[PDB]
Amino acid sequence: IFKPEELRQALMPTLEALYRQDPESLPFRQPVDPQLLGIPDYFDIVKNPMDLSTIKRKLDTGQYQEPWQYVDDVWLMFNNAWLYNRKTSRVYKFCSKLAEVFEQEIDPVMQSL
Repeated sequence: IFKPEELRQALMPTLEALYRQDPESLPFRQPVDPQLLGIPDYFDIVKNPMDLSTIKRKLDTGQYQEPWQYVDDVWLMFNNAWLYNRKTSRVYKFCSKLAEVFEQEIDPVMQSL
């Protein structure tokens, strides 16, 4: 069993590392709004949207009872972007950078937990 503030303190550095990627975090710091963007197909493909601001809010409000729930949401964000966007698009390339940063940092944190 995990205490909410302990889980947050262990995992927040991994989320901060994603936010600190400039420019690569910029498409991911806020939700995709398909109405603003004019892409009505987005929610036909992405059934469960996710972004850094939502992951941060969940981490800050005790919504992750186990560390794998946080890891699942990070990969959900990545997989949404890799499914919807062309491989050489800015969003896709930026997503791949964030995933590199995440994979290179998440192991020591998960094992310590």
